[PDB]
Amino acid sequence: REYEFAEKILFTEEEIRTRIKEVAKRIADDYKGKGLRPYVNPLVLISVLKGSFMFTADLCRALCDFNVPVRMEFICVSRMLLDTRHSIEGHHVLIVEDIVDTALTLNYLYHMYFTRRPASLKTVVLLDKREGRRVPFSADYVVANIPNAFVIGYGLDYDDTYRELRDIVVLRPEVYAEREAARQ
Amino acid sequence: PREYEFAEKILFTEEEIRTRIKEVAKRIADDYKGKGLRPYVNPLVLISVLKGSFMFTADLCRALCDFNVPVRMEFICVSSYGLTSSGQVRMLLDTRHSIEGHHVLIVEDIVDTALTLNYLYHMYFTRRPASLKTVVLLDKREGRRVPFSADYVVANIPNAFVIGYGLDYDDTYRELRDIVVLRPEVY
Ligand SMILES: O=c1[nH]cnc2c1ncn2[C@@H]1O[C@H](COP(=O)(O)O)[C@@H](O)[C@H]1O
Ligand SMILES: O=c1[nH]cnc2c1ncn2[C@@H]1O[C@H](COP(=O)(O)O)[C@@H](O)[C@H]1O
Repeated sequence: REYEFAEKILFTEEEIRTRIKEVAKRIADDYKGKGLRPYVNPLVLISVLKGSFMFTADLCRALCDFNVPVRMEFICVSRMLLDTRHSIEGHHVLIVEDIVDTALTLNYLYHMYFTRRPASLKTVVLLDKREGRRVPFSADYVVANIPNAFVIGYGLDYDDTYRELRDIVVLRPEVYAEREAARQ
Repeated sequence: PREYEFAEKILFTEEEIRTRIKEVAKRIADDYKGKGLRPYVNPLVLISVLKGSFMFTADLCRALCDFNVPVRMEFICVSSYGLTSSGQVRMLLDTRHSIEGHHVLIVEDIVDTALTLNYLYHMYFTRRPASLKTVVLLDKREGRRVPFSADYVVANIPNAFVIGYGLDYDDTYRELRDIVVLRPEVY
């Protein structure tokens, strides 16, 4: 599809759907010998709002396909604004994130929950800007790698806009300037 | 169709839901053709009522994009209080922005007894939004405890305990692709 504010398309929703199916395939095998079951010992997807909402709805669906018992958790940051509802102490957790850049965020999340003692703590990210860490972090599961660029859609946003896009696209440079200043 | 041993009968498949959401999304598109909805300035604000609307929402918002409907996505989390019969729930997460002078759309998984949905509505009505409406995937008309009509309805249903595509039984089965009826031999 083509857009007005996109400098170029990155990941079409078809390619995306494909990369997700695949990763959930890897996830599925990796916890095979883990005695995961509904109710008692399911895979706890701790998803981070609001940028992984799309990723999480599609990926959790990728996992039912591989018959993977899962628990949905939603937490928010901006600061901790919404924490987990139920405990992850003695559970396998999957911190679902949208994109790792500086990693300053996921590192914080990881340890916090790491000090929460789950049976194991792993991370899936939809998009990963490997070339920009301000600090070391390695996602366990990665759908796609992207260069240091501002991308929107598939849940991803600029000022809480362009999230509902079906595709991952690049925000035209002369569009964020064009608004960032109208802002700041 | 897929198998669901824990399910006695599938109600709706992903594709049926798809067809119904898309349909609903165009209807939302004509109804707002004239309110000059625009990004940043005056989008369609989607108030997703966690945890159940998460799947509906991800899908809903895309169909709407297809119809060029600029949507602002908001997510709210709530918790029962008991203590309550008015529909009173505790706010764990509120919207990032105000809805004042805004075209707002509450997004529920299922309207049933409607106490919560009716309660949030009243909550948000008092925040002076440009307009306030609701879309619900599922609706169990009879089951009211309070009079409540939704502005959009993906599909109607009888009083079954349903599950899937967001909807849960004791935090279970929401990850499912289709909406199915939890079989009696499981409660
Ligand atoms: O290109 C981007 N598009 C959308 N959000 C981004 C982008 N880069 C960073 N972010 C947001 O920045 C948050 C923190 O990134 P990090 O802490 O540097 O890994 C992410 O969860 C994203 O929501
Ligand atoms: O048929 C159902 N299956 C699963 N959960 C349901 C069903 N009906 C209501 N719920 C849950 O209970 C909430 C209450 O809806 P209410 O009865 O209209 O207030 C819903 O949002 C769901 O989380």
